[PDB]
Amino acid sequence: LGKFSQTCYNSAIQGSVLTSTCERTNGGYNTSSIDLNSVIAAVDGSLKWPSNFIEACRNTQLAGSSELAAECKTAAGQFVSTKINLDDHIANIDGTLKYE
Amino acid sequence: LGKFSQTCYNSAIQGSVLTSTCERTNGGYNTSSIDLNSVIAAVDGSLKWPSNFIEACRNTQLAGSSELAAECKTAAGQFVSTKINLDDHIANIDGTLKYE
Ligand code: NA
Ligand code: NA
Ligand code: NA
Ligand code: NA
Repeated sequence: LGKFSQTCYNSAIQGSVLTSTCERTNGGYNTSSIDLNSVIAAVDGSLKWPSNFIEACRNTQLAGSSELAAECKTAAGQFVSTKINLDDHIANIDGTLKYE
Repeated sequence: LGKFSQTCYNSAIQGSVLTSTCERTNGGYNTSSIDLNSVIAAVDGSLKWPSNFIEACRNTQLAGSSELAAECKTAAGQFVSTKINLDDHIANIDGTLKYE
């Protein structure tokens, strides 16, 4: 996976955004950016790649009126029960669900 | 923050997606969805809210050709040095930077 740096140049980071100028298949280049804020996490002082839950969890369900429940895989490899209250961060903003 | 469930109904979870029918300011309702995959993480079997790095880190820089370096806050409250190789997951796809 990855390996952008091998065929890109003029790379820069500002805040959470990576910008680089990269080779196209046909020759020539294109400059683009990617905002990494939501794809890199800071965990106890260490930068980590994301741990999106669907890649580690099964049997997602709504529990009650606001809880997301699932069975998720531990580092040891077993699935354990877990839940999280969606009311912590999901808001009704004038009729539309939004994260805050 | 959050609290959608207080003024929404007919909520459902399928996979990583929450769907609900929520009250608008003017009365009446709107049905919407939100894909939580990238806003909820699975960490060692436990669902957690995101830890986007910019909310915990300072002095982001490009180190060399492909590393993101920063100083990030530990649970204890001190900033420590950390880095992550963007080549792990950022690809040049025909001239455009993409996460994979
Ligand atoms: Na690829
Ligand atoms: Na499943
Ligand atoms: Na709000
Ligand atoms: Na800063």
